[PDB]
Amino acid sequence: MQDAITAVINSADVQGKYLDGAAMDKLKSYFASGELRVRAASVISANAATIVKEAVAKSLLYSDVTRPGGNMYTTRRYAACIRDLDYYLRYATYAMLAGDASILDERVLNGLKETYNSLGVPISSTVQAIQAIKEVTASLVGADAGKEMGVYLDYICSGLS
Amino acid sequence: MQDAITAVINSADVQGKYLDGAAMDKLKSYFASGELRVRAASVISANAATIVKEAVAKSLLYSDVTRPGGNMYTTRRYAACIRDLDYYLRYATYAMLAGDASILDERVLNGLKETYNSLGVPISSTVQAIQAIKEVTASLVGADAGKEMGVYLDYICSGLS
Amino acid sequence: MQDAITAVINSADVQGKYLDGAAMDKLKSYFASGELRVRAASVISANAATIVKEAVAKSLLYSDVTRPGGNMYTTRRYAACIRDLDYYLRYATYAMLAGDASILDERVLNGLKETYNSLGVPISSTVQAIQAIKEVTASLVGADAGKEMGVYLDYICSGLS
Amino acid sequence: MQDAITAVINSADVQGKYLDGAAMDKLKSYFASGELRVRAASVISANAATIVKEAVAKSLLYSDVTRPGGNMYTTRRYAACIRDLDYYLRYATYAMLAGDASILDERVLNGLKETYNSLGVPISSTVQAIQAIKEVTASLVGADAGKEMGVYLDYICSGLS
Amino acid sequence: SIVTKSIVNADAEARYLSPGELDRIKAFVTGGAARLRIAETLTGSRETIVKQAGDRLFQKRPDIVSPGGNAYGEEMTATCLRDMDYYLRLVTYGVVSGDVTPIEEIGLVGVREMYRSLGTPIEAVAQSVREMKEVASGLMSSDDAAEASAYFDFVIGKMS
Amino acid sequence: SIVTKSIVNADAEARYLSPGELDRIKAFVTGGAARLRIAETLTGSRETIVKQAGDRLFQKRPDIVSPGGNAYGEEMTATCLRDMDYYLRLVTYGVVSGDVTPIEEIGLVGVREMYRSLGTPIEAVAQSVREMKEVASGLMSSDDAAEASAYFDFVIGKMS
Amino acid sequence: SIVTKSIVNADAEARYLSPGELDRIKAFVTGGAARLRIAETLTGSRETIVKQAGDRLFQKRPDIVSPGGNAYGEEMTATCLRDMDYYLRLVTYGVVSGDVTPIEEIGLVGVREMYRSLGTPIEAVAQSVREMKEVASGLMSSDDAAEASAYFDFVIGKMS
Amino acid sequence: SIVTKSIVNADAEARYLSPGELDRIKAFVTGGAARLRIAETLTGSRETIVKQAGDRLFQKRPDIVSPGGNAYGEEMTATCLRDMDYYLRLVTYGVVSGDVTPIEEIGLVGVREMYRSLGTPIEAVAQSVREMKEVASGLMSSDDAAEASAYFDFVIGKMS
Amino acid sequence: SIVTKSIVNADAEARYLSPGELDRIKAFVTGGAARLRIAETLTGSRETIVKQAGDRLFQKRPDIVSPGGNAYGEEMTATCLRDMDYYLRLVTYGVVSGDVTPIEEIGLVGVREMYRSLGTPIEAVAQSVREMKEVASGLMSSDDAAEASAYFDFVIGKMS
Amino acid sequence: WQNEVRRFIPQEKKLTAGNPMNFLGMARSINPAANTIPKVSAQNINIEASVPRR
Amino acid sequence: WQNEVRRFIPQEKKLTAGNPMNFLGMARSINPAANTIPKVSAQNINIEASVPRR
Ligand SMILES: *[C@@H](C)[C@H]1/C(=C/c2[nH]c(/C=C3N=C(/C=C4\NC(=O)C(CC)=C4C)C(C)=C\3CCC(=O)O)c(CCC(=O)O)c2C)NC(=O)[C@@H]1C
Ligand SMILES: *[C@@H](C)[C@H]1/C(=C/c2[nH]c(/C=C3N=C(/C=C4\NC(=O)C(CC)=C4C)C(C)=C\3CCC(=O)O)c(CCC(=O)O)c2C)NC(=O)[C@@H]1C
Ligand SMILES: *[C@H](C)[C@H]1/C(=C/c2[nH]c(/C=C3N=C(/C=C4\NC(=O)C(CC)=C4C)C(C)=C\3CCC(=O)O)c(CCC(=O)O)c2C)NC(=O)[C@@H]1C
Ligand SMILES: *[C@H](C)[C@H]1/C(=C/c2[nH]c(/C=C3N=C(/C=C4\NC(=O)C(CC)=C4C)C(C)=C\3CCC(=O)O)c(CCC(=O)O)c2C)NC(=O)[C@@H]1C
Ligand SMILES: *[C@H](C)[C@H]1/C(=C/c2[nH]c(/C=C3N=C(/C=C4\NC(=O)C(CC)=C4C)C(C)=C\3CCC(=O)O)c(CCC(=O)O)c2C)NC(=O)[C@@H]1C
Ligand SMILES: *[C@H](C)[C@H]1/C(=C/c2[nH]c(/C=C3N=C(/C=C4\NC(=O)C(CC)=C4C)C(C)=C\3CCC(=O)O)c(CCC(=O)O)c2C)NC(=O)[C@@H]1C
Ligand SMILES: *[C@H](C)[C@H]1/C(=C/c2[nH]c(/C=C3N=C(/C=C4\NC(=O)C(CC)=C4C)C(C)=C\3CCC(=O)O)c(CCC(=O)O)c2C)NC(=O)[C@@H]1C
Ligand SMILES: *[C@H](C)[C@H]1/C(=C/c2[nH]c(/C=C3N=C(/C=C4\NC(=O)C(CC)=C4C)C(C)=C\3CCC(=O)O)c(CCC(=O)O)c2C)NC(=O)[C@@H]1C
Ligand SMILES: *[C@H](C)[C@H]1/C(=C/c2[nH]c(/C=C3N=C(/C=C4\NC(=O)C(CC)=C4C)C(C)=C\3CCC(=O)O)c(CCC(=O)O)c2C)NC(=O)[C@@H]1C
Ligand SMILES: CC1=C(/C=C/C(C)=C/C=C/C(C)=C/C=C/C=C(C)/C=C/C=C(C)/C=C/C2=C(C)C(=O)CCC2(C)C)C(C)(C)CCC1=O
Ligand SMILES: CC1=C(/C=C/C(C)=C/C=C/C(C)=C/C=C/C=C(C)/C=C/C=C(C)/C=C/C2=C(C)C(=O)CCC2(C)C)C(C)(C)CCC1=O
Repeated sequence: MQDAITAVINSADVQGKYLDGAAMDKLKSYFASGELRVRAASVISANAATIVKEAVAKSLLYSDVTRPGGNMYTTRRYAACIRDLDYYLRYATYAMLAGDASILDERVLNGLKETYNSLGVPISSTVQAIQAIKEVTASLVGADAGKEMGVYLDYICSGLS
Repeated sequence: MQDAITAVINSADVQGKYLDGAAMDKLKSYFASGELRVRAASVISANAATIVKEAVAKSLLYSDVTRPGGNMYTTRRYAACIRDLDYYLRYATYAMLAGDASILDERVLNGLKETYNSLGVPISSTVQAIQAIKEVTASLVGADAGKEMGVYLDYICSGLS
Repeated sequence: MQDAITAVINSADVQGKYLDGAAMDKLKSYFASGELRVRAASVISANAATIVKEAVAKSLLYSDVTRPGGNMYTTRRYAACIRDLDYYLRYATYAMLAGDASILDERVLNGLKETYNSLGVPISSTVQAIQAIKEVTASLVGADAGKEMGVYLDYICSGLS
Repeated sequence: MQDAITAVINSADVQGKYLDGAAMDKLKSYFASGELRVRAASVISANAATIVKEAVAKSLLYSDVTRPGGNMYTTRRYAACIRDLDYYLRYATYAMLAGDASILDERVLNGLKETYNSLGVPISSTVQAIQAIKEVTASLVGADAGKEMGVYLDYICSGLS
Repeated sequence: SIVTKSIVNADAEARYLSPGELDRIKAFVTGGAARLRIAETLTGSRETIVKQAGDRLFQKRPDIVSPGGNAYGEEMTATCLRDMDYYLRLVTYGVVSGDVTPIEEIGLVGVREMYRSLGTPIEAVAQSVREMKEVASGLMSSDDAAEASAYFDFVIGKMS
Repeated sequence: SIVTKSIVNADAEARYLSPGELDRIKAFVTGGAARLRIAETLTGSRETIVKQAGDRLFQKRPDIVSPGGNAYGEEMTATCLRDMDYYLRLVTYGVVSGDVTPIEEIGLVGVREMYRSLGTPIEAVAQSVREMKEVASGLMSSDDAAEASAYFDFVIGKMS
Repeated sequence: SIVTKSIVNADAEARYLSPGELDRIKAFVTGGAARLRIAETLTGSRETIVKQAGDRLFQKRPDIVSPGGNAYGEEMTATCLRDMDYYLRLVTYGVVSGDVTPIEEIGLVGVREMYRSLGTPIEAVAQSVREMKEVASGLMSSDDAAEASAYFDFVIGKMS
Repeated sequence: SIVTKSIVNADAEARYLSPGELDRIKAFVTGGAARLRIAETLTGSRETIVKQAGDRLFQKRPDIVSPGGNAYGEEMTATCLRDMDYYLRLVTYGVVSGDVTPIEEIGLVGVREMYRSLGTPIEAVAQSVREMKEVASGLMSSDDAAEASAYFDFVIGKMS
Repeated sequence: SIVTKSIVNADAEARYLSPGELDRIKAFVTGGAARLRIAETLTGSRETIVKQAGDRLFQKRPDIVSPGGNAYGEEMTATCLRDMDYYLRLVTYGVVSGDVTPIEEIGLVGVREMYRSLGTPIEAVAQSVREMKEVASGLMSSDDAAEASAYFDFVIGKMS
Repeated sequence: WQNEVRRFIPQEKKLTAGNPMNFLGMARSINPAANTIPKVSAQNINIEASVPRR
Repeated sequence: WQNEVRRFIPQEKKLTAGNPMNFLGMARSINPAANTIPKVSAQNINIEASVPRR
C-alpha cells in the first residue's frame, strides 16, 4: 500500500523530479488532516468490537440472515461474518490513517467478490452490514472523522458489490 | 421440454424398452388428471391478472421494496416485477397442464438466480410473492388443483433460492 | 459431506423445524436399506482389488492406452490407473454406504475433471472402466444391492462426462 | 450511464427526496463548468481527425509499433488503430460534455481489456496513444478544459490497463 | 438530463454533438440558475400544492372516493395523494435536469401497467397532475409558471 | 452422523471401512427405532421441556434476567427461549444422526465467538442446556435419558 | 368457428386437417343441437340476464354509476346495458360457432383502446361480464353452464 | 432546420415535442434576427471572404495550384473559388436554418466520393474552410463569431 | 519500554535504529518528565479513581453485584476492586514505560482464559476500566488526559 | 440506575419518504367529500331510446 | 356496498421457526423474577482483608 505522502512521492518520482508546490500544498493538507485522522483511529481501536456489535445488531441481527436459512445462521457462520467485519473495520482504519484507499484493493477487494460468490455470501446483506458499521463509526467518532471512515467503508462496499 | 407422456416415452426410449405396466399406469394417472388440469388451466387463464394483482397486494405492497430503495420502486421496476410474477404464474400453469417441470427448468430457472443477483432484486421478496400467488391460485382453483399448482410454484421458489 | 441422515437433518434445519413424520419415515427407509448397504460395502471392500482387475481386463487391456506411447503405458502410469480406479471404487462404496452422493462431489469430482484434462487422461476410457466396475460389482453383490453401486458409479461417470 | 446532473437527480430519488442544498450547489458547479465544456466539445468536433492524427504522429508513428511485428503493421491494422482512436476521442468528448465516466465504463471498459488481450493488443502502446491524444487535445482546448479532458482520458487508460 | 439525451442521440449516429444540440446545451447551462430557482419555488410549496390539487380533483371526479371506488377509503385517498407527491418530485427532477428523462426513467414507463394492475383511472391521475400544474402556476412566478407547466404538461399528456 | 463420521475416518486413513465400523453402522441402523422414538418424544415435549428448563434457569441464575444482565426484558427472555429451542433441536438432530458432528457443525464451533459478540455468559448458556437435560431426563426413561444425556453432556462440556 | 380455426392451423402447418381435428369437427357438428338450444335460451333470456348483471355490477361498483363515474346520467347506464347486450350476443355467436374467433374479432381486439378512449374502467367491464356469466350459469343447467362459462371467462380474461 | 430535426425526433419517438424541443425552437425563433443578420453579412462580404480565404489557402498549400495539381490553371483555380463560394453559401444556409441538415445534405454526403473522383485534396479543402472561418470571424462580430465558428467547426470536422 | 520496542524492531531488521526510531527515543526521553508526572498523579490518587469507577460500573451493570453473580458478595466486590487496582497499576506501568508492552505482558495475555476460568464478564471488566479512565481524566489535567486515556483505552480495547 | 432494556423488535419506524403515513394526517385534513350511494334501479331502464340516437 | 377500505399497512408476514416472536408469549408466561436492585455502594469496604486469603 501507500499513504498520501507516498502517493505524492511516487508521482514526483515518476517524473524523477523534486517535490514542488503542487505537491507541497497537498502534503500540507494531509498533515493538517493529521491529528484528526489519528484521533479517529484511536477511538475506533478503542471501541473496536463495539461498532461491529451494534452494526450487526441493527442490520443483520434478528432477521432472516441470522435465522435458519440465512447465511448468518449457525454459530460458525456467525463468527465468520463477525471476523469479516473485524477485517473491514481494521482495514478501513488502516486506509483512513494512511489517507489512501490502496490498502483496501491490495488487501481487501482483491478476490473478495469472487470468494464470497463461491461461498454463496449475500453481497447485499454484507453491504448493508458494512454501511451499518459506517454510520455507527460516524456517530461514535464525530462528523469529520466519521466522514472519512464513511468514505473508506463506502469504497469497500462499492468494491464488494 | 416434455409433458408427463413425453417424459415417460423418453425415459422408456432411453432404456430402450417398450411401455411396461408402470409406464402404462403413469400414463393412465396423467389421463385421469387431465380433466382436472384442463379445468384448472382454464380458471387460471380466466383469472390470471387478478391472481397476480391480489398476490402483489397481499404480499408486496406498502413495504421497503415498493418504497424508494426497494427494487420495486419506479414504474419501470414495478412493471418488471409484475411481469416477472406473471411469467411465474403462466409458466407454473404450463407445468401443471403438462404434468412436468422440465418447461420451468429450461425456460424459467436457468439463469434466473444469476440475473437476480446481477440486478440485485430481492430473491426473498420474490419467493414471498410466489407464495401469495400460490394461496390466491389455491383459493380460486380448489384443493387438489391448488396443491398441484403449489408444488410447481414451490419448485420455482426452491430453484430461485 | 452428507448422507441420508445428514440430508434429512439439513432439510429440516434449513427451515429450522424439528423432525416431522416424513423425516422419520425417510430415516426409517434408510435404516431399512442399511443392512443391504453394509452387506454390499463389506463385499466390495473384500473384493476391491479383484473388481478393478477384471474391469481393467475387460475394458482397457490390449488397447491403444496400454500400447507404447499410450497414456496407460509407462508402468508408473499403469499403477496410477490402478490407484485411481481403486479410489473411484472406494469413494463409490462411501457414497453407497452413506446413501447420498455428496462425498463424490466434494472429495472425488472436485477438480478431477481439470486434473484429467490437464493430464491427458481419456475421460471416455475412464468412464468405460467405471461402467465395467459397475457391471462387475453388480454381478458380485446382486441386482438390488448392485443397483445402488451402479447409481453412484453412474453419478461419478456423469460428473466426469 | 449518467453525468453529474443525473447523478444528483438519482442520488436524491433513491432516497425519495427533493433537491437539498448539496444537490443545488452540485448543479450550480456543473452549470458553472457549462460553457467551458461546450466550447471544448465544439473545438474537438472541429478538429476531430486532427488530435488523433498528431497523437499517432507523436507516439505510435515511426516505431516498431507501426513496423513489422508491431501491432500497427498492415493498412488494415493501421486503420483499425485509427478507428479505435476515434472511438476513444468521441467517448472522451461525450464524457467531458456530460461530467461523468459512466458513459466510458459502460461503453469502454466492459470486456475491452479481455478483447484486446484476445487480439494480442499492446496495452502500453494504446496507453501512449491516449496520452498523445491528451496533449493534442490540450494544445487546442486550453488549460482547464485540456486538464479535465486529460483526466477522462487517464480514466480510460486506467480502465484499459 | 438534456446533456445525456443529446449525448445518446449523437452516439446513435456515432458522432459528436451537432450545432443545434450544443446550442441547446448552451441555453440550458446558462438558464440553470432560473431552472434551480423554479426548483426551489416548487419544492417549497409541496404540501400546499398537493393538498390543493388533490382536494380540487376530489370534487372534479367524486368517483375516486365514492363507494366501491378506487380511493373510497381514507387510506386510498392518502395513497392517491402520495402518488401525487411522487409525481411532483419527478417533475421537479425533470425541470431541474432540463429534460424529461428523469420523468420517463422514474414514474412514467410502465405506469399504464401499474395503474391497470391497481385499477386506478389514468384519466383521473392525469386530471390530478393537471390540478397540480394549475396550483403551481398560480403560486409561482409567470415565467417560472410556464417553465414548470411545460414539464407538468409533458407528464400529463404522456401519462394520459 | 455415525455413518459420515466412520466414512471420514476411513477416508482419512485411506482405507475401506473396517469390519468394526460396519458392525457399528449395522447396530445403529438396527437400533434406530429407539433413536426415532427419543426424537419423537423430545419434539413432542419441546414446548413444556423448554419452558420448564428456561424457568428453572431463571431462578437458578437471575442475573441474566436482572437489570444489566443480558436477557432482562421479556424480549431478551424470548431470545433465550429461542436459543434453548435451537439447542434442543440440535440435540434431537444428534440423537437421530447417532453422532455429534451435526451438533458441532451447527452450534458448537465458534459458539464462544458468537456469545462474546453478543455479550452472553456462555457459562449460563451451559447451565440452561443442563436444565434442559434435567427436564428431559425427567420426561424420559432412564436408558433413554442416558442416551440423550450423552449428547446433552457433550454440548454442555463444549459450551463450558 | 371450430372448423375455421382448424383450417387455419392446418394451413399454417401445411396439413390436411388431421383426424385429431376431424373427429373434433365431427363431434361439434353432431352435438350442435345443444349449442343451438343454448343459443335460443340466451337469446330469449338476454334482457333479464343483462338486467340482473347490471344490478350486481352497480352493487359491487356503485362509483361507476355515480356522477363522478362514467355510468352516471341514466344514459351512460343505458350504454352499459347496451354494451352488455353486445357482449352477450357475441358470446352467443361464439357458442354457436364453437370457438372464440368471432369473440376476439368482434369485441376483444382493441377493447382496451376503445375503453381508454371512452374513459371506461375495463376492469369494471370485466366484472360486469363476470356477473353476466354468473346470471347465465344460474339460468341454465350445469353442463350448459360450463359450456357457456368457457366463452364467458375467456372474455373475462381477455378483458382483464 | 432545427424545427424539422425536432419534428423528426418526435415522430420517431411517436410522441409530441418535449419541453427541450419546445425551448430549442423558441430560442431559435427568437434568435432568428441575429441569424439573418449574420446571413446578410456573409452574403454581402462573400467575394472578399472567399478570395482572402482562397489566397490564405494558396499560401498554406502552394502545391494545390502548382503545375500538375488539381487547381493548376486559371480554370482549375477559378473552380476552387467556385467551390469555396458554394461552401460559404452552404454555411449561410446552415446558419439561417440553425442546424447542419442542409449542409450535410448538399455538401457533406457524397462529398468524399466526388472529391475522390475529381482528385481533390479534401484535407486541403478543410484547410480552406478553416481559413474562411478566420476571415469571416475577422469580418464579423465577436458575439456571433462563436455561433458561426460552431458551424465552421462542424464542416471542418466532417469534411476533414 | 518504547526503547525496547524500537530495539526489537531494529534487531528484527538486523541493523541499527531508523530515523523514526531515534526520533521516538528522543521524544520519549524529552517527555519523560510529563509522563512521570502523570504516573505519579495517578499513583497518588489511585484509590479515588478505582473506587469511583467501581461504583459507577456497579450502577451501570447491577447484574454484576446482584445475587447469583461473580461480583456478588462482599469478598467478591473486594476481589473485583483488587483487580481494578491491579489494572490501574498496570496502566501506570504502561504510562511510565511509554509502550503497551508491559500491559500486554502482565495483564492482557491470556486474560480471556483466566476470566473464563473465573466466570467473569470481561465486557463488564472493560466497562470498569472505562470508568477508571473517565475518573482519571476528570481528576487529571486536560493535556495529561490524552496520554493517560491512550493507554487506558488500549487496555479497554484489548480486554473488550 | 438507568438500566436500559435491550429490545430486539424494531420499534415504530419513523415515516420515511413515500410512506402514506406521511400523508394520512393531511388527507384527514383534506377530508374528501365521498359521493352518496346513487339510487338507480338498473332494471326499469327501457334500453331502446335511453341509448342516445346522436 | 360494504366496500372494504384497503389499509396502509402491508399484510403481516407469518412467523418462522427462528423468530423469537413465537417465544415472546412463552417468555411472558414464564415471567422471570428480576433480581432486586443492588444497594452495595462499596464505599465501606477496604481492600486489605475483604479480599480472601486462603
Ligand atoms: C511372462 C514373461 C510373464 C508374464 C507376463 C505377462 N504380461 C501380461 C500383460 C501385460 N504386461 C504389461 C506390461 C507393461 N506395460 C508397460 O507399459 C510396461 C513398461 C515396459 C510393462 C512392463 C501390461 C501393461 C500388460 C497388460 C496390458 C497389455 O498387455 O496390453 C500378460 C498377460 C496377462 C493377461 O491377463 O492378459 C502376461 C502373461 N506373466 C507371467 O506369469 C510371467 C512371469
Ligand atoms: C467487578 C466489577 C468485575 C469482576 C472482577 C472479579 N475478579 C475476580 C477474581 C480474580 N481476578 C483475577 C485477575 C488477576 N489476578 C492477578 O494477579 C492479575 C494479573 C494482572 C489479574 C488480571 C484473579 C486471578 C482472580 C481470582 C482470585 C485471585 O486473584 O487469585 C472476582 C472474584 C472471583 C471469585 O470467584 O473469587 C471478581 C468478582 N467480576 C465481574 O463480574 C466484574 C466485571
Ligand atoms: C458477513 C459480512 C456476511 C457473511 C459472510 C461469510 N463469510 C464466510 C467465510 C469467509 N469470509 C472470508 C473473508 C475474508 N478473508 C480474508 O482474509 C479477507 C480479508 C482479510 C476477507 C474479506 C473468508 C476467506 C471466508 C472463508 C474462510 C473462513 O471462514 O475464514 C462465511 C462462511 C463460509 C462457509 O460456510 O464456508 C460467511 C457466511 N455471512 C452473513 O450472513 C453476512 C451477510
Ligand atoms: C417481483 C416479484 C420482484 C422483482 C422483479 C424484477 N425483475 C426484474 C428484472 C428481470 N427479471 C428477469 C427474470 C426473468 N425474465 C424472463 O423472461 C424469465 C424467464 C422465465 C425470468 C425468470 C429478467 C431476465 C430481468 C431483466 C430483464 C428485464 O427487462 O426484466 C426487475 C427489474 C430490474 C431492473 O434493473 O430493471 C424487477 C423489479 N423485483 C422485486 O423487488 C420483487 C421481489
Ligand atoms: C510514396 C509513394 C507516397 C507517400 C508516402 C508516405 N507515407 C508516409 C508514411 C507512412 N506510410 C505508411 C504505410 C504503411 N506501413 C505499413 O506497414 C503498410 C503495409 C506494409 C503500409 C501501406 C505508414 C505506416 C506510415 C507512417 C510512418 C511509418 O511507417 O512508421 C509518409 C510520411 C507521413 C508523415 O507524416 O510522416 C509519406 C510521405 N506520400 C506521397 O505523396 C506519395 C504518393
Ligand atoms: C490503436 C489505437 C492501438 C491498437 C489496437 C488495435 N485494435 C484492433 C482491433 C479492434 N479494436 C477494437 C476495440 C473497440 N471497438 C469498439 O467498438 C470499442 C469501443 C467503442 C473498442 C475499444 C475492436 C472491437 C477490434 C476488433 C474489431 C475491429 O476491427 O473493429 C487492432 C487489430 C487487431 C487485429 O487482430 O487485427 C489493433 C491493432 N494497436 C496499437 O498498436 C495501438 C496502440
Ligand atoms: C391519485 C392522484 C390517483 C390514485 C392513486 C392511487 N395509487 C395507488 C397505489 C399505488 N400507486 C403506486 C405508484 C407508484 N409508486 C411509486 O413508488 C411510483 C414510482 C415513483 C409510482 C408511480 C403504487 C406502487 C401503488 C401501490 C403500492 C404503493 O402504494 O406503494 C392507490 C391505491 C391502490 C390500492 O389498491 O391500494 C391509489 C388510490 N387513485 C386515483 O383514483 C387518483 C386518480
Ligand atoms: C439465555 C438463557 C442466554 C442468552 C441468550 C441470548 N441469545 C441472544 C441472541 C442470539 N442467540 C443466537 C444464537 C444462535 N443462532 C444460531 O443459529 C445458533 C444455533 C446454530 C445459535 C446458538 C443468535 C444468532 C442471536 C442473535 C439474534 C438472532 O437470533 O438472530 C440474546 C439476545 C442478545 C441481544 O443483545 O439481543 C440472548 C439474551 N443470554 C444470556 O445471558 C443467557 C445465558
Ligand atoms: C358499463 C358497465 C361500463 C361502461 C360502458 C360504456 N360504453 C360506452 C360507450 C360506447 N361503447 C362502445 C362500443 C362497444 N361496446 C360494446 O359492447 C362493443 C361490442 C363489440 C363495442 C364496439 C362505443 C362505440 C361507445 C360510444 C358510442 C356508441 O355508444 O355507439 C359508454 C358511454 C360513454 C360516454 O361517455 O358516452 C359506457 C358507459 N362504462 C363504464 O364506466 C362501465 C364500467
Ligand atoms: C515536318 C515539318 C514540321 C514539323 C512538325 C512537327 C514534328 C511538329 C511538332 C509538334 C509537337 C509534337 C509539338 C509539341 C508540343 C508540346 C507541348 C507544347 C507540351 C505541352 C505539355 C504541357 C504544357 C504539359 C502540361 C502538364 C502539366 C504541367 C499539368 O499540370 C498536367 C499534366 C500535363 C502533362 C498535361 C513543320 C511544321 C516545322 C513544317 C516543316 C516540316 O517539315
Ligand atoms: C445467592 C447465592 C448463593 C447463596 C445461597 C445461600 C445463602 C444458601 C444458603 C442456604 C441456607 C442458609 C441453608 C441452611 C439450611 C439449614 C439446614 C438444612 C439445617 C437444618 C437443621 C436441622 C435439621 C437440625 C435440627 C435439630 C436437631 C435435629 C436436633 O437434634 C435438635 C437441635 C436442632 C433444632 C438444631 C449461592 C452460593 C448458591 C450461589 C451464589 C449466590 O449468589
